[PDB]
Amino acid sequence: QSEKHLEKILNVDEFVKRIFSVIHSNDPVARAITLRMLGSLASIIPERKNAHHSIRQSLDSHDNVEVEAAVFAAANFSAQSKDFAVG
Amino acid sequence: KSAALHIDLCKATSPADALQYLLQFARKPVEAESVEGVVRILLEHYYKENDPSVRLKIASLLGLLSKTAGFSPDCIMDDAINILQNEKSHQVLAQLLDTLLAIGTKLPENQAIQMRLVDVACKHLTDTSHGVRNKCLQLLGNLGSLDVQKIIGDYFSDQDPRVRTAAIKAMLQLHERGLKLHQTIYNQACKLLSDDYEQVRSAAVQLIWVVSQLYPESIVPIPSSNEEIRLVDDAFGKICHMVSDGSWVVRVQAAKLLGSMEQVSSHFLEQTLDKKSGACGAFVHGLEDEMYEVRIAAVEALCMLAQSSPSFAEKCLDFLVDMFNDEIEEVRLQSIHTMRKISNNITLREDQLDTVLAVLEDSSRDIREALHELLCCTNVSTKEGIHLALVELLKNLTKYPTDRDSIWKCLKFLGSRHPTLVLPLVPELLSTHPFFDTAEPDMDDPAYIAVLVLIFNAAKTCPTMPALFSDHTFRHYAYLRDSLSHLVPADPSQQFLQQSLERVYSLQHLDPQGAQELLEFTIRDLQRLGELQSELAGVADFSATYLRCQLLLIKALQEKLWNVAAPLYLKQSDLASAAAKQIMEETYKMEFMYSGVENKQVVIIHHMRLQAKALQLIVTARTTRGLDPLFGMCEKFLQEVDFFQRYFIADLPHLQDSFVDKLLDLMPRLMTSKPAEVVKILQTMLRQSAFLHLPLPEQIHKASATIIEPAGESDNPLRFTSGLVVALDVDATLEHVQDPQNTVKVQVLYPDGQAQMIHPKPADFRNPGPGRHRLITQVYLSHTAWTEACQVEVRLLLAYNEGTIPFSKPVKVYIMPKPA
Repeated sequence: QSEKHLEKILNVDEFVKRIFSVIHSNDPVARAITLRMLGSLASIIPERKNAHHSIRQSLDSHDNVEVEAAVFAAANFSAQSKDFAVG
Repeated sequence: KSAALHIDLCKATSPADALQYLLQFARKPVEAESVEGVVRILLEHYYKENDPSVRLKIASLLGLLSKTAGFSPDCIMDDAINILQNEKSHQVLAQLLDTLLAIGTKLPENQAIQMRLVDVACKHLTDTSHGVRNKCLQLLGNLGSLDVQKIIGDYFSDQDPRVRTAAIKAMLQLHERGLKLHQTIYNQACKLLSDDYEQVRSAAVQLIWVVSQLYPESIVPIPSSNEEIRLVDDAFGKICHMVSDGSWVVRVQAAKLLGSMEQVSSHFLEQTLDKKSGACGAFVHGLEDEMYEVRIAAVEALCMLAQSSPSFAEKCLDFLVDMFNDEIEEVRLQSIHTMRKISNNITLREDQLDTVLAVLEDSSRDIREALHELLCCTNVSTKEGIHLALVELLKNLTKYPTDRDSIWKCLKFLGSRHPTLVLPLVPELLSTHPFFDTAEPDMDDPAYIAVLVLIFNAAKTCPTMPALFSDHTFRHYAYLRDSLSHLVPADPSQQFLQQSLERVYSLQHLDPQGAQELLEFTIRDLQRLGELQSELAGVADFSATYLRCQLLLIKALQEKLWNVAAPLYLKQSDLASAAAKQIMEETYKMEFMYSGVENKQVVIIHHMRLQAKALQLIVTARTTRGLDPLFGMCEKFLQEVDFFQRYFIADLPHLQDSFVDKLLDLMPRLMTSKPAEVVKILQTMLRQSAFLHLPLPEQIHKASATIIEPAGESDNPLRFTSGLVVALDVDATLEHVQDPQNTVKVQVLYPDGQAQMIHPKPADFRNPGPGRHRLITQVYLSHTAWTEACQVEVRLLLAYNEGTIPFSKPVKVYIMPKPA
């Protein structure tokens, strides 16, 4: 709901890092929610390579909610980044 | 005005003011037939004047006029040698020989006149003055008989050192022009190498190097021994002795010439780096000289000789290691670079390696980068040395995190070229416990990527043990392959652009609404194509600006003001007046911000400019009630059309049914027509004008400019005292600018009406690549006191031969002039 306001935070690195820290959770639901965060934040973190790697790794997971969230994040990041799109 | 010269020289005064008049005349160019006339007049006036300074000025002016471009000097040589026949002043004779040398240099093909001139030089070489002998030797060197070598070798032993230098440089010029020299030259230059003068010694060592390069395998005897030495080895010994000269430029010359003697035997090469005949210790003496230029030249001599001789590089190695710590930064840069160059196959042992790794800790980024490429190109055994190199690189990364890309390149090259040595080191680098499940290391931590780049490049060429990786190391391998793939190892658009352009061209018979719709569609498609295909972006927005010009013309020609009378016309709802100005701006933008334009595009650009000028003429004629201003700019427009037909008369038969040729059909009527009827026929003839075609350039790009150093995103004001100056640094990334030296201008716009325009100097238009330019100026800002820090507007501009257009993104900088 606040996608137009998150382009004006400018402490992007630590904010994205503390969200991204719970991509390593063993909970697939938490991983899915973080993938949806990354896809929601894809306008302000294009070419962010660990996010791309997390989406690519989560696309091969065995949990359906995590794979669906990875598809959503891939759809968002492919729109905002061509280096994500080519691979 | 040759007769004016004759009258002024022979009529005012003889002694002194004639010299002033000749001096005044010498500063203007003369046409070739007038060159012949003034040469005849000055040579006639040569015999009249007995003053030697006037005759010297005459000889100098003859030499200057002989160097004019379009004048063939073959008809004036005989009078020149005639006035040399009876000339007694030595300075005038030397200037006359300079003139004759200019004559000979301007006519290289004529062998007979060259033989005549070298005969004159051989006649005048016995002159008592050193200047005449110097000029005659220069004449022999420049022309020769390619007898001359024997004469110049005789003049190697002249008493004046300047004549000796002239003779050596003359015979060097003879060799450079193509003539092959003898061998007695070597003995004469060897005798002359011990001269008491600096210039003689430098010229002699150059001649020694040349004659060594000509006959390297020749065998000469030792003067004091029965043994025989090769010529290149003996000359190498002589130049090595000249390395220890008392003049530093002679030492630099000796080192530089010593670098080019690649045919020297190996024995003298090991001799020249020893510390215990005359070649012993030459490079050791040169590497510790007080002048850093000599040390640099000895470094390049070492580089060339070690590239020639592989056995020499091992002896070069420790001296380069010792001279890494040198007091001059350029010297140690050169030493590191040449060490990288000669590190082809030799291995580094422990002390040289950790001396390199110790000087890795230096604060200068330049020698750190150079030493990084040396570590890229180095070969090393004893894998604990590789571990030491990794530890030193990692602590350099900790101490200097900016060099992470270079350090990753170093570790890529170290892993890729030392694969078997890294292999036992892997459990020590990756913290792999034998049984414990190790925690996953933090990715994006530059030390850990640096370890992985070393490991993965070692694993590429050795598939013997890639199973030492854990699971998270394989995941990180996938991550680095996705992210750092350049380090870790394992025309529909053109057709559419042509199709859209021909769709525009082939549908030029529609209603105005349909034409506007088609132009809008194609402009949108060309803009999006420019946003998609990067290499076609320039041609896409070029054609888009052309179609925007045509769309503006069509929309202006279909206005409501044509349906009302002239008194009922009202400009407060006007649209065509802005349209003509917009077409003018777009035509200038089209002509000057595009690199690949040619005449075949400039003619259509100027045709659209003419159409815009005609439209503006009719628009202004709508709102004018007086007859004479309308007649005035109607005559001005017809003058512009006449200038266009005069300039572009070559490609007039390509513009069928256009604005300009249909103007040319009615032109005799147009001069004799009343200007209101001219305006009416122009208004009725723009609507009937056929749309032209753009010949597409093969390579065309937009001139792009962005500034990054003002960085208009910080709200902190830039404070300074009112009435004083504040400096602002800019960094412009100029892309595809044809002549940025004389077109790119910096505009600063203060919050008031002041719009100061700054012309950057050509000295700081850096060119780091083809089509890429960098602009680094320190622009200067000043104003009186402000009650609040307002702004200032910094903008790059493009200037053309009459106006300027915006070029870069507008950038705002905060400025706070505080009171004193």
